[PDB]
Amino acid sequence: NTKRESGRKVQSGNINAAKTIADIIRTCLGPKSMMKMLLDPMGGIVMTNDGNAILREIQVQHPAAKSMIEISRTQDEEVGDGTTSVIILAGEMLSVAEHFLEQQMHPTVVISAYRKALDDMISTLKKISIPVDISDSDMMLNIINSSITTKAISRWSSLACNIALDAVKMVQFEENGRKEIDIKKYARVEKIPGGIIEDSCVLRGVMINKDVTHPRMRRYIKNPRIVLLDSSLEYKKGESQTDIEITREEDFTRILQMEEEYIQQLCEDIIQLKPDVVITEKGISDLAQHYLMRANITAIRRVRKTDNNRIARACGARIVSRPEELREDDVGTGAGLLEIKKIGDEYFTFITDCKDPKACTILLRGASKEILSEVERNLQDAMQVCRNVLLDPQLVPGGGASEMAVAHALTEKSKAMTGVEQWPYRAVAQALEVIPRTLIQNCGASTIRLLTSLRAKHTQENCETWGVNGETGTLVDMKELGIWEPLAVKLQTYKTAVETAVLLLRIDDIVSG
Amino acid sequence: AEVARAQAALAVNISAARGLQDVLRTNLGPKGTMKMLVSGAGDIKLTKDGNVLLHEMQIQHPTASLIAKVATAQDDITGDGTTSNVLIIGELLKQADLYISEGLHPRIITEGFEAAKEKALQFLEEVKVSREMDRETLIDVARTSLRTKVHAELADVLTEAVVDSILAIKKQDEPIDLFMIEIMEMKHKSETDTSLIRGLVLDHGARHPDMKKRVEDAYILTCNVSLEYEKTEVNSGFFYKSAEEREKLVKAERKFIEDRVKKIIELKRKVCGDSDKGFVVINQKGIDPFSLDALSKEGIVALRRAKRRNMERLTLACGGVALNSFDDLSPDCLGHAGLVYEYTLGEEKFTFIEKCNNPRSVTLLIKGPNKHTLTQIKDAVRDGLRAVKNAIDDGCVVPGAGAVEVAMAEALIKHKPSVKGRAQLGVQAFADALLIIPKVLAQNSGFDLQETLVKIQAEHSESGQLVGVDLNTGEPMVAAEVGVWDNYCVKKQLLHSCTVIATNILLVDEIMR
Amino acid sequence: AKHFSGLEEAVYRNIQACKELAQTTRTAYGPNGMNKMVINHLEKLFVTNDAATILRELEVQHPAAKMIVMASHMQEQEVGDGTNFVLVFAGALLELAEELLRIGLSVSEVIEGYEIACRKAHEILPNLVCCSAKNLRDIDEVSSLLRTSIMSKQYGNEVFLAKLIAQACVSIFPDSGHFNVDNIRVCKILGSGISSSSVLHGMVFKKETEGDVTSVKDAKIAVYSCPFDGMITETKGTVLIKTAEELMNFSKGEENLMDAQVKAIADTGANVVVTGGKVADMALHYANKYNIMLVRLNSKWDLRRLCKTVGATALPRLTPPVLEEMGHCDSVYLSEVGDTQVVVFKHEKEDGAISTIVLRGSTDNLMDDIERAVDDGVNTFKVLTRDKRLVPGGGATEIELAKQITSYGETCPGLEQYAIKKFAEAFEAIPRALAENSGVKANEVISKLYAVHQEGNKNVGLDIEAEVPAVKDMLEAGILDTYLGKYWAIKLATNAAVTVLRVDQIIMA
Repeated sequence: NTKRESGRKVQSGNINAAKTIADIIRTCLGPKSMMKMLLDPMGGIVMTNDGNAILREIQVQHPAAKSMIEISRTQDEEVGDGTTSVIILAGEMLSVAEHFLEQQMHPTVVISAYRKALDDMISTLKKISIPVDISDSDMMLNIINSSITTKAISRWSSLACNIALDAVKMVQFEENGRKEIDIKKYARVEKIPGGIIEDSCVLRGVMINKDVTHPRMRRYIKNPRIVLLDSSLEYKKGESQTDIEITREEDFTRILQMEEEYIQQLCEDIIQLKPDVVITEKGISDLAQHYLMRANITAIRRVRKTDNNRIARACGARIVSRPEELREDDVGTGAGLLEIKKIGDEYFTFITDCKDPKACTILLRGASKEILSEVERNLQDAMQVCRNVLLDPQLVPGGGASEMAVAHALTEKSKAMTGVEQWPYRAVAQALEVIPRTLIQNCGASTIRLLTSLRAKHTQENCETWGVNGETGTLVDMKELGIWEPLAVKLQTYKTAVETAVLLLRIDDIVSG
Repeated sequence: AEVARAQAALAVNISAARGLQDVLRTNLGPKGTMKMLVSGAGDIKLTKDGNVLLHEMQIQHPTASLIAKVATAQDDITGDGTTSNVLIIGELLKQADLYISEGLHPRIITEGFEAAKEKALQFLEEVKVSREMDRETLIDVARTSLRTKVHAELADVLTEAVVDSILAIKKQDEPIDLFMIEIMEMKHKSETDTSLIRGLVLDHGARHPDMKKRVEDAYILTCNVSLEYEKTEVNSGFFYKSAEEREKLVKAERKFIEDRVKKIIELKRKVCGDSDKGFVVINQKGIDPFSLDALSKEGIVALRRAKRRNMERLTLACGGVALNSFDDLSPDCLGHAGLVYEYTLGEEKFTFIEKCNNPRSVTLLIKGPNKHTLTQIKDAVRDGLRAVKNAIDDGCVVPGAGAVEVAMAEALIKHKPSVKGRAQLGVQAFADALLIIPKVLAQNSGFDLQETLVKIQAEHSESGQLVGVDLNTGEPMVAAEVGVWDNYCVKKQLLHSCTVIATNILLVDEIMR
Repeated sequence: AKHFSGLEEAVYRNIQACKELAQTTRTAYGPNGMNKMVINHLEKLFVTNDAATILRELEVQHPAAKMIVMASHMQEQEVGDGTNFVLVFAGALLELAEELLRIGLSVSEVIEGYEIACRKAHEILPNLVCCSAKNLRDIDEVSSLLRTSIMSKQYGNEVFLAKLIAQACVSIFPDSGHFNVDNIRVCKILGSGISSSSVLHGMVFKKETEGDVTSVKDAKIAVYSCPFDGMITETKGTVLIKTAEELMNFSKGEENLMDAQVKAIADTGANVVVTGGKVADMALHYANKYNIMLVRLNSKWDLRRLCKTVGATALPRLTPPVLEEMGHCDSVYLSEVGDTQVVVFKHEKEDGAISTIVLRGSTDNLMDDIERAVDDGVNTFKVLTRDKRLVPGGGATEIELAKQITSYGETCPGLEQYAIKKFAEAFEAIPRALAENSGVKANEVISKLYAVHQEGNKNVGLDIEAEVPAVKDMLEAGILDTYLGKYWAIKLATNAAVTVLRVDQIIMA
């Protein structure tokens, strides 16, 4: 085979896909937003402020259109937000940097300006980031309710945060409150379909929707005995294999019922004793579980052992192979609230596990199951900023003034750095400042004179702390204004942002095989 | 693939809408017309009402998807304004268009709107006066709400029957009529007409001289599954276990018919005592001639083919319990219609279930030999029913014929939103979509949507006068005296469904295929 | 396409759709009509006068006109003359808006013009009733209206089909103060003349009359679409030539397999069998043995016509028929219906309501053109019974209304001023139609029909007199329509017009 691919063409299409994806999303960003409306090839219109929702549902292409969703999803999972930032940030840095610098003709110094810009960004952030109280849900509120209003929804600003505020503090880890690492199986959210925000509240603990699914199961018995498999209901659920006949057509019906008839005995030895809770990680079959529901033994299934282990201890338990076999005794109850709410016919068991790693599946409701989601989507980013205020009490104010706060701090380091690297490090600098400018050009007038006033403001007044208002454009204080760009969320978007553009730098060439 | 961005995506949006919208503007007030609608089926439909035209077919654009959305709002949430709701948005769009034709942000002009809607909502509260739900006070609302929806003369005879239907209430107070709608379309010498016939009406009743056409004292066994099986809530075989068993059931099937009449002939005397009280079995399938006669001969009225709705409205109307069997039932559950009256009109029998013990269900008898006439008259009814039902649910009433809009556009007198003037323009933009009803009519009717409205404006600027373009000749008057008075349910909601979708396109800078 | 945009449906489609449907009537209406050949999916030439007859077979794509064809069928059932008039009337009514469209008058405006004027016109129609006449019995007097109503719908014998349908409609009834849908049916039979046609009250089966004649007075039938090859509940017999020995057993068995049939026929009772299906060789010979009349191999036409007139219903199987499935007729007899010897029943009070006018000629279309006539002789006579009112023959009433609705336009003033002037114009295309079949201008007709300026009689119809347009008195000519006819023919032509006149572009995905 004879093939080679040359230089700018990919790099262009990179920069092309880089900035284009950034365009509407960065205008969808901010207190003054926009909307990205897809029109499906079928004729269906899809209008979402998140192009990640738009692009994945539409054509995804071999260039950075392939590499934008990966780093968006990389930005999706970790903190939970910044989803719209990376693609507007990566599309921001690559364009302004590369071309001029590839007109200066060099990949390498461009690569370094990222790590150069990374620390100053870390620097002036961590400097001008403002520590806010971890234990004050109000001092949490103003920083956490700022990150809710970020994308499409200020609706759950109070409510999701309020439900998110204390829960995350009340979470812990395996390594310990919640804080530390990012574990979102301690951030968990399970929906209550329908319901109401009043029926909703802060559940600082975990719910198991599958703990009590029926009124027959154990309910409101507050010293639980959770049991892991091994004897009462054994690891093996296999057939009894009694009087099986390969020569009989009637035996085909027998062998499938025979699986659960042995499981019948498995949940029956639960009846013979009745540890008030039963968990099975491979799940229990129904015919046996009807007998569980006869004994008021809540049947926990299709939620993990680690999940149940974190829930058991946090709700309390003594695990046994079988209650007639006591391995050792543990505490009876680890929780203060065992609550089963019924919305629909489904019973939702909310066990508040206070200061517990648990699964922290938190009770939340919207008026209906759909806006129920926007609790979580905000709760996530709320619990994100909840864990963030725990993770990083110090987190920046900004309307994107941080994106200036770095850029001029870059520039004033860039002026201090000089070299050829000055230019990339500055060509990386002026990129950052279009992000908040788009927020305040959505505001109107001259957003440059604003940036003038901004970079006037920068060393004059403040950089990110005394900021620019995303709904106004004037020089303000985002702390005073109560708007907060979380330090982790800030830095995290950038760590994810700097790399993809470096990849797009690295790639002048692809293959078909 | 490809996309559209900037004002290019915007232009496609704002053009497609106002390209579709003015097509709908052909119809409003009585001086509108009935727009020919042929969907893929081939049937012609003539409607001045929005929901029909909007939800059947559309010239396909990305905007055509959202227009039926807020069209699914107006008819749902109100039912009056479906005709009116469409004409508002593009008139506002062309306004905002001017500002972005000047050039400006669709975001800043977005912020220039909803306050004005919120203002007008206030102003709508202001200018309106709460009015009686009295029948004749409703008429001036009834005709108009009908007449803004559908042409006058139809709306004029509808004005009577619709109010007669919405005043038929037991004081079940709704925006619409669910039960008050029972529509009987009849082939008749009247091509367009609706007859008000009180009480539940049955799809049919069976003829026989011994079968009582007049049942004043009704003990109603609701009857579905036919005579041909014994104690059966569904018809199914007691036989057919082999090939020759096919002959045996039909040989024994005539037995159950006599068994079933045997039940009904005794169940009459059981429940009714003597035969003077007509025992009513409304048999929702065909009654077999023997039991058709033998129930007749015993005095039981065996009625052929009611409806599942006439079964459920019966459960409502008669205050008794329905059944799917003809079985002997305890005399308690048997329905009582204070009148069960089979009514042969033309060749068809319509059995009245009257003295409804819940007369929330009345019946309208629709007239036409030609379905195209018979469909259209059916169509004008119900959109105006809920429209005039929005008259008798509303103790507040808003005077129509542009009385309230000049009380806004003028009383919106600017620099009240002085800040950037973008609201002062946006309210101006919003002020200019208010008058489409004074516009479209003096448009449709005589003179000018403009040269008459200037009087309306002026004559309102005169003496604060309630004034408006005629629904009929398009000339000034006092719209309070005329009695043209819009449902209080319309006005508020009529505004909401506009500016919310008028907000979206502005924030939509992007479209992809 | 049936889907459209571009104002065609408003300012184009309707006036196009109307003269398509119409301008049969223009040569098909008046003292005669000029037949127009129709071919069907079956290839053959069908000459047409009545509006609803040429349009019945005409399959229209027009979203516009599909409203109006029904109105003709409405008009047809009602009266039957004027369905032609209805198409050509609305021909004048709608197009005049094009001027008011050029003049700029809006939609409902001029529609309100024709409407309040067709309300005004319907008001005058009883005033313009000119004399009256009827007899619940007399052929001749009733024939003249039935003559003149089918004039538009017939170019053929006016007096002869006048006298038949008058006889038929009347003499099928004890009163004819009552008149119904089918009081007359037709056995279309060729041979002899078309004026050899005869009115025989009863059910004619132009089909074979077979089985030994058993009853004459008893015409009661057990009617069957069930063929008798031996088709009966226990064994459904057919004719199978597959093998010779099995055919030998058929003749044996069929005599008995036909036995339990005409038995069960005459069990539930009848001496006359209507078999809508076949009857086998030994099946009929057993009916010859059983002594029952099998009228065999009938049509669905002769099946239904009986099933219609006797109220009975054909049996596809053989179960014992009920009286709902068994009709009785006055007498079953062999007599010639317009010189055609088959079984012709008698129907008066047994079950009844069938006269048989034998439609005749040298072909079926001659029987179809006299079908055009007597259908109105059926319809108009009901109107005649409903109202014996006589009104100037079509076009002689128009000149009245035009004058009246003219100055009514100047009682109107306001945009309906002209629309009523146009409604005064909407009348007058009818004699134009009459004169255009005559080929002459109505412009001479109009002035002469306005010459005396009353219009109670004077008109120019379809004549060789009209060859030079000449005022004749349709009133005095014996051409007198019925008020309802004059009322209906104006009403729906105004009704179907205004509703199709507000139509807009079709919306389609």
